[PDB]
Amino acid sequence: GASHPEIEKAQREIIEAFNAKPKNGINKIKEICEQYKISPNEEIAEFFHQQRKNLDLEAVGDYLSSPEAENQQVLKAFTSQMNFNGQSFVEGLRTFLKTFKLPGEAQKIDRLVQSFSGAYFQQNPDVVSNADAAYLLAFQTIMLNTDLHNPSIPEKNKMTVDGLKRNLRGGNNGGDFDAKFLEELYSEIKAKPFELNFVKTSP
Repeated sequence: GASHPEIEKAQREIIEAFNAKPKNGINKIKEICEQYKISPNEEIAEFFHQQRKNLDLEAVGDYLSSPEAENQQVLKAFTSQMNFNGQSFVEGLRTFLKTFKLPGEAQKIDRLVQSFSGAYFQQNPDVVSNADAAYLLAFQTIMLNTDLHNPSIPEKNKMTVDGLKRNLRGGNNGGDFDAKFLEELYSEIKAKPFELNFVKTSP
């Protein structure tokens, strides 16, 4: 996990530029990558991971959740660089979400979750059948995170493990998810809510 030596040498300029105007900092990375013949997508993704403590996290989240082709490719590279193997599905989703200063936009959050589901699958082809299955599990888990912990909701109205299994029926590429796996998932989210940090009034 390291940036190209030239990016590393120009990090200060890239950081100041990114923080004042994201696209400018990105173009600086792209210009150096062109010069040294390297893939900018992975380079930009690596920079986000490496210089996280120095960047405008809201700007990063916004850039990574954007629909543009370049942005989408950076996100793919960014998420694939994370480790989802040897860490439960719930732990993985928790970590992924905690990485961002989430944008207050459903479409943007959805693109991030989609990126996670894709990466989770590639790293755990034995746990879920495909990306779509991982996405359904993520969606369900997120809905669980909110509903199971809402104080104004009578306990008896909350989804039970039994309910979860019925709701995920045939959601693993036509097949089902192992019952014990779902019981484990339910216990994790129920015992430990997700840590979600969303941006303010203007995302």
